Amino acid sequence: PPKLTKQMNAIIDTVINYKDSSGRQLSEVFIQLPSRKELPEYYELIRKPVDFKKIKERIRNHKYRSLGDLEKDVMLLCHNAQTFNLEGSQIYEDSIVLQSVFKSARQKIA
Ligand SMILES: O=c1nc2n(c3cccc(Cl)c13)-c1ccc(C3CCNCC3)cc1C21CCCCC1
Ligand SMILES: [Zn+2]
Repeated sequence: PPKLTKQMNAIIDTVINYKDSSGRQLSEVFIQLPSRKELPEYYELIRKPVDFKKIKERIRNHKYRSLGDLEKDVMLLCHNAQTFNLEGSQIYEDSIVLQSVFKSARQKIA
């Protein structure tokens, strides 16, 4: 894979595999979007749904032209998670943590 592809894969893998001190993987509920039939209220509130599988697909198929493009989609995922999930809830807070994990990973790798 090209250099930029390896960098994005390492950045997103750091975010995906991030665990809290108890070993809980924060990204697990964000890997795959709920189906429209299982959670229609998700699609009523979220205009541009995205999950970590979609982000990995966009890295794999070279859809991000820069690290900034990758960041925009990770920030969109976190923004969608904060929009849908209750403020103060574990999922809402986990998406704030993952924004910071992404930013530190982007700086560490590139
Ligand atoms: O904002 C999100 N929000 C969550 N999910 C997301 C998936 C991908 C990206 C994002 Cl950013 C989210 C998501 C997915 C599946 C379920 C379930 C998995 C079990 N069977 C039914 C669908 C749930 C969820 C929640 C919403 C409901 C509360 C838990 C987290
Ligand atoms: Zn390729």
